[PDB]
Amino acid sequence: DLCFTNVYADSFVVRGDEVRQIAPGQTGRIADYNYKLPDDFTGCVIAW
Amino acid sequence: VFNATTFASVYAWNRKRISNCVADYSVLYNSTSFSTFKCYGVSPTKLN
Ligand SMILES: *[C@@H]1O[C@H](CO)[C@@H](O)[C@H](O)[C@H]1NC(C)=O
Repeated sequence: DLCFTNVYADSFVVRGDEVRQIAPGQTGRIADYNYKLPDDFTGCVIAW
Repeated sequence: VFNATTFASVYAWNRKRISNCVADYSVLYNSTSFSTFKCYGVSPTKLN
């Protein structure tokens, strides 16, 4: 029941263990050197 | 610690002691992959 503004979709492939690192405020090789998320992040994370 | 050949049983845990070191953990990135890592009392981005 909402209308969204400035919608972007980012996509990649990781291993199963490192899925938990795609979240605000994390550390690890993926969060450090590959992909980082803001502290004030509004959005959603999907993985399968 | 991590690479030790034999680990203890849960009823008799090791309880090792550490001191006089620098705690640089990125040296683990290449060798090991953790499925669980959670911290209490501190944020994982301040650990360095
Ligand atoms: C990372 O780990 C793999 C696993 O054996 C190893 O072959 C590779 O040499 C390591 N990376 C470096 C830079 O040594």
